[PDB]
Amino acid sequence: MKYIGAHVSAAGGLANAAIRAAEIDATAFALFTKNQRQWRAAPLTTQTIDEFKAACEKYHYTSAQILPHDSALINLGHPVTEALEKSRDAFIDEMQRCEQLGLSLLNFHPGSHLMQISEEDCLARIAESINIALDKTQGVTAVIENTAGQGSNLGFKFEHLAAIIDGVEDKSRVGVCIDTCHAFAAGYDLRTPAECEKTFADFARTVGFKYLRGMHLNDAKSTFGSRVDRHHSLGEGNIGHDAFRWIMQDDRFDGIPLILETINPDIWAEEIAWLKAQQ
DNA sequence: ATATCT
DNA sequence: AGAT
DNA sequence: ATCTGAAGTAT
Ligand SMILES: [Zn+2]
Ligand SMILES: [Zn+2]
Ligand SMILES: [Zn+2]
Repeated sequence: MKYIGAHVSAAGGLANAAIRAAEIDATAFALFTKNQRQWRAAPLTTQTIDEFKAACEKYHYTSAQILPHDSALINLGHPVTEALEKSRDAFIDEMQRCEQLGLSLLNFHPGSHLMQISEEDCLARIAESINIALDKTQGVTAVIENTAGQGSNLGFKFEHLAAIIDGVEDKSRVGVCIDTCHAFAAGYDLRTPAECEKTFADFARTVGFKYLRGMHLNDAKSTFGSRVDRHHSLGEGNIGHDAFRWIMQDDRFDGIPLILETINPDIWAEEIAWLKAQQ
């Protein structure tokens, strides 16, 4: 059983995310629990929480089918102490909002070294940030998303993900989400079934599927190994439709949120339908 | 710096 | 991308 | 149709 959806808008209230997901016949969904471009947000109200839970129940979205995404401002590997602490506090709040909403997963990008510290140093800070958040919360798994490798963003190599996991104390609450556009942009080919086999065997050897908690299904406007993060609708990008059919036919991607972050929301219902039909 | 993306 |  | 304000890619 596969859970297929998209990162829908939470405008007007978190419950609206569940409503919008149901509208496109999604069996999974992602969302921001607050403005992704602002540091502070009003505390969740009992009404917002209840309406969200009610909507999730009404449309059959269990926590295993929802993959919230954290703010874009957070840098869990920031080289400057003040900024690192600010990011950590915000991440803790993000995890706590998940707790309050009955969610069990939180997808986030690792962090960036900003050319001020070593890769190893940065990865260590990220692992510690996760350890701190896990010590302050319960029931929420920190899901590390791989990245395209733009600028000083880390997490573009599977080895980075493995290194962070190695530094996390409570292995039961850490995992990863693989974004196909990011992987492709970072140099992991997905243009043919054979390349997909190779790329995921690499993932298996380095990270291990036991840690896979979600997928972001995005084609790529950017090119192979370009290290540029630009999404595209399925089949219209440089990856092509083969990779997505392959993923839908592989049982290793069962029981986790498979999230579209494609650029034309007006065809999400159709993209979801197509993905389902590939199984 | 401006526009746009994630 | 969400609030106003 | 403007803020918010990390990090980054083009221009
Ligand atoms: Zn992401
Ligand atoms: Zn993504
Ligand atoms: Zn992306």
